[PDB]
Amino acid sequence: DVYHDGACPEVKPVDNFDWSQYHGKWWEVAKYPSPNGKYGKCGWAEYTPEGKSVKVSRYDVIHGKEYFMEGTAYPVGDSKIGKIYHSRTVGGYTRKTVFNVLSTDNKNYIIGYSCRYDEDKKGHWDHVWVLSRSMVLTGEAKTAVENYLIGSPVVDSQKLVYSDFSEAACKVN
Ligand SMILES: O=C(O)c1ccccc1-c1c2ccc(=O)cc-2oc2cc(O)ccc12
Repeated sequence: DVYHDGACPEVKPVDNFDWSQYHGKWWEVAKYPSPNGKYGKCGWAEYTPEGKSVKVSRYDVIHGKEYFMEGTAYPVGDSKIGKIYHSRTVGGYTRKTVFNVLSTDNKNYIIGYSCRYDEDKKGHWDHVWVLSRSMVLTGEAKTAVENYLIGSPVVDSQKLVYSDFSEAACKVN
């Protein structure tokens, strides 16, 4: 997540999201950076049914160590509109965050986005992520993704960090 002044932007989620396709493993090929240098060029997400929700298990190798973050996702309203809640509870503290699917073809890629207000300054914290069923995007999908990131007024495509899944980035020790 990245800081910017002002209110979160207006965003239009996709309206033909297919919730059935929200399963298995997806590689995180691009994302914004995070503060305190805490990121990452080797990461992925796995999705599993948990009642009406999906359990979102995210794995990352950052500076030689494994990090794990789990949470539950479920639609805010109609499952076709990609406006969704992520929920994570640790001890007595739950955080619930609306995120948006900004672009998808429901099978090779998902581009997601979330925004939160800085309770301090008049500003906000943004995050963009790009998931892909293949480690490397190619073809139509790569075209659809580059077009979207380039056309989109919401995404700052120069702040994106790209993952290589290289031997060096993915090594734990
Ligand atoms: O997984 C999280 O930590 C998270 C928390 C709040 C909002 C979004 C996410 C979340 C992601 C956060 C960072 C990131 O690099 C990738 C994320 O991917 C998600 C994918 C989901 O389907 C559903 C949720 C996420």
